[PDB]
Amino acid sequence: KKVVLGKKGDTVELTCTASQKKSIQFHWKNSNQIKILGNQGSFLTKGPSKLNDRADSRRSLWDQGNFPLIIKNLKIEDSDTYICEVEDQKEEVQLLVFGLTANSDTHLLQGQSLTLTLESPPGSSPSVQCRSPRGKNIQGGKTLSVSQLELQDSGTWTCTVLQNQKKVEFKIDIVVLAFQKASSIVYKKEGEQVEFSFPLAFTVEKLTGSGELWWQAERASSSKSWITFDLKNKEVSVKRVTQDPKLQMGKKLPLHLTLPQALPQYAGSGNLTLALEAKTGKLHQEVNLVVMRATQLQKNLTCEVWGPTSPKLMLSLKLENKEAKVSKREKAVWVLNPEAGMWQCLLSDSGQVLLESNIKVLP
Repeated sequence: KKVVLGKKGDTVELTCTASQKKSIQFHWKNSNQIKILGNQGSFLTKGPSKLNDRADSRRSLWDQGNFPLIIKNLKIEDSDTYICEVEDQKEEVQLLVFGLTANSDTHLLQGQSLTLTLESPPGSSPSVQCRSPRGKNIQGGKTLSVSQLELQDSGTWTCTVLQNQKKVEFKIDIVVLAFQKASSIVYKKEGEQVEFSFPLAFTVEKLTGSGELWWQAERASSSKSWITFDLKNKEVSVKRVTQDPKLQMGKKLPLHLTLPQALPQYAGSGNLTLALEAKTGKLHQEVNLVVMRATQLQKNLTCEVWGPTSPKLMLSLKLENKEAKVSKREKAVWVLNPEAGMWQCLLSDSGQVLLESNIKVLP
């Protein structure tokens, strides 16, 4: 019969009319033959039933035949078969509520799984199709959880509680805090003052955050090299550590890991781990630095690219004027015997020029 679904605490309207359309007697009673609410002229009445003061009917719409049932603050335990005994007939209506919910709530950063458990009348079965704000028609049973949340899954989802030839949609909001970059990469040359940047997405909250950046310098296994920082609102500050190079950091939230001069030994990978709280987790975002050193020995020259280079790239040295004085696939090429010209060292991959470092020859 009439199988209408509802949401917890939401409300729903049970229909009930008939021919004759005039203000006549009517009475809503649940399968337990208890009278939800009834009438006696304009005077609207209710029953002893648990539903009592949360049920209501529209007296205005009464004149036009409707003897509607409005249930406010939907209690899960409202799931029943109500009957609207109007002028010589009975209307059977089963109202099955539901309630989609995530327990892992407040301040979700990356990865940290999301879980969606469901409430439903003891004896009926749902199915949930959680459509994401972007793609993935993730679906499951009385429960379905999103694995490790990746940025783009931030927003407003739309899970659907299917039950019967009826279905009830649900709008849950899920925002993934995180970095706006995976592997940042900077290509510089022996000297060029290096800068790095990893942004977030504003937020407030109390006593909330600090971590540090770790670096794997090329060859220099001499690790444990780092910089530590504490954050609070639009305030950042180095906890301590740095040492080794003169890395300077900002006072302002949009973090700028600064590297005074791009010296050759400062090339390699790095992980900048951020970890705040309320209900913690730890963000990560990769960092990498490459260096190029164009320097003529004596009357003969050479140049080299250190750091995270690809076994797909090429290096080349030419005097600009004419074409390839030496082309190759490695990080330490040489050009013995150069001629006057403002020479260009080139690091790339495929075609688009990565690193370019100019230098002149004398005779």
